[PDB]
Amino acid sequence: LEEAPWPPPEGAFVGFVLSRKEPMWADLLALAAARGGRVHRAPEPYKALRDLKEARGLLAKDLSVLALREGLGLPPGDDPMLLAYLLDPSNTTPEGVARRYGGEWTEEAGERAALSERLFANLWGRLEGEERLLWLYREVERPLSAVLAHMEATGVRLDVAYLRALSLEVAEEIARLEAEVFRLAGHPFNLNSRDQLERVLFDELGLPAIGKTEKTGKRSTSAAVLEALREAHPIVEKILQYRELTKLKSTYIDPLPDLIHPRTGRLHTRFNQTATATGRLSSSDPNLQNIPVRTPLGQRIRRAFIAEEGWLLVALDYSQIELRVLAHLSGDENLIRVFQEGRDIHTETASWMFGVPREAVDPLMRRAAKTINFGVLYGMSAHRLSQELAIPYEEAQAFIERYFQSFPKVRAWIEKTLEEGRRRGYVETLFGRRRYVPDLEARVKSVREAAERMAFNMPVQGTAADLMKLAMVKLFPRLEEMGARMLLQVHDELVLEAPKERAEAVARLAKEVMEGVYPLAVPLEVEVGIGEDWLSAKE
DNA sequence: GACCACGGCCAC
DNA sequence: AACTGTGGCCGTGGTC
Ligand SMILES: Nc1ncnc2c1c(C#CCNC(=O)COCCO)cn2[C@H]1C[C@H](O)[C@@H](COP(=O)(O)OP(=O)(O)OP(=O)(O)O)O1
Ligand SMILES: [Mg+2]
Ligand SMILES: [Mg+2]
Ligand SMILES: [Mn+2]
Repeated sequence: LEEAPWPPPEGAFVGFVLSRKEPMWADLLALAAARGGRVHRAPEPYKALRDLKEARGLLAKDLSVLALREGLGLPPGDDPMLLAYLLDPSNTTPEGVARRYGGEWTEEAGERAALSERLFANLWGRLEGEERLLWLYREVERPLSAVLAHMEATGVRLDVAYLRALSLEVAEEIARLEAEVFRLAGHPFNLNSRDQLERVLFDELGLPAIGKTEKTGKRSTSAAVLEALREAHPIVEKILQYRELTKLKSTYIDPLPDLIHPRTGRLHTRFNQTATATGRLSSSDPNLQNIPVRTPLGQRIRRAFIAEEGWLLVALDYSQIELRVLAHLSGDENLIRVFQEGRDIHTETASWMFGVPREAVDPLMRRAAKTINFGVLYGMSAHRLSQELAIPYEEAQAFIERYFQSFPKVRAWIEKTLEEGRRRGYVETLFGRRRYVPDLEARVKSVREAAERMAFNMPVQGTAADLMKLAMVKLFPRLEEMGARMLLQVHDELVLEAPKERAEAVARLAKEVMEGVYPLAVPLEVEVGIGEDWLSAKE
């Protein structure tokens, strides 16, 4: 292109180079812009940001986050990645997109600006006529990128000293467990090495091997295997407690305090918008979509996520979301009725599983029902179900027969979805988000049946993900007008931060927005809670 | 140091 | 184990 001087005319496509992938931690090494056959390279990239009215180009949200970090309101606009991601959600990285639609992703801001321009022209062209995908782009993904940029730049407060103290406590408990494991093994070894543990359990000790690993065919030491060996030897019980504690310590307790941002004093994740095959978001660096909650220790970790002084956290979580979506997508009269009568299937399966009435179901029991209810729905085998619930085989088969007869039109929808996917090569959500599944006609059974379970899962999970994204787009402006903040999204959950005096009003309004985002044949119920910490806010 | 595959495991 | 699905991060063991 013809190199022209900075600044660029309005509407130009930006290219930028970061010192590291995390925009909140990155140094802006270079900045450029392309438009009208010209390329504009900025002398000083930081001051050159102030000249742009919009981040338009590849990975636009990342540059918008860095601008917010510097106190600049530079919103993200068009991004070829979002167009490619809607065309085919396997388009997840700029390296692939560039190769597939006419360019090369280099490490130079100018070339990245020119690439953004060329890729947008070609991808925008491939989308004309795909009115449903364009609707998703204009009404969901492009507006959503702006919401996510603000979430990423805002961050969440964390009780550092609390986790620091917790680490020392867990460390002492880990030493007690590993000391008994070594004694029981007769000698010490690296208990973190599953290869070394394999020998101790199955070679030195006489324990039987329950299963093999996928890629290398070693004797597995997974929780499901150790759980099956729980009575075969006392050492097994302690290895499971050792695994729980080292998992939480090495993944959450120790790394998270070291990630507080020096300017903000808060913890900043990244919400990746083109990372999943179903339309869900993902979270990384750090992932805040898998903070513990199951075990008592996991709850102590979740308590570390707190509200700023004078504020409160507001947590909103859709009820039985993918089951409600299934009712709407399938049209099953019976399942619709279940939610019109305010029934809760997780609680019901839980009572069934545990031989305990609804009133006596605790939060932990209900969680176990989710694996069952969603396991069965998405193709779980009778054999495994029997093994998970520790009950005979015929009983497990009976649960699955009862499950689907209760809602006959589900299997009809599954079959229509698969037949539709074989003819067109893709399945779609309620809004037209597509996932290509070419293995539906594979002539290897395992490969084909795997494709089938991914295929008919995507419309359900992806529709729920669509609803949440749309709700986030509608809610964000209402929160700014109330002086509240959107902090985290966990698939079907939102965590907000609100001034104490407006916390209750924010909770009400956020609940209404999420429930009336897009009415279905069943009502969307949202559970909401308020508290000083994340755990308190979901009760 | 930077990768990588793998087994394993946290969440939805 | 996996013959529910969607993710990302850990330590180990290995290569460069
Ligand atoms: N196992 C799954 N397989 C496939 N899909 C799944 C799950 C799963 C789970 C789980 C917990 N168990 C484990 O992680 C394993 O450990 C077992 C050891 O015992 C969630 N989803 C999907 C569908 C769901 O509607 C959506 C949001 O989730 P989530 O707000 O919590 O539920 P929900 O909205 O329905 O229900 P509530 O809000 O509580 O009303 O995510
Ligand atoms: Mg949830
Ligand atoms: Mg892996
Ligand atoms: Mn939910």
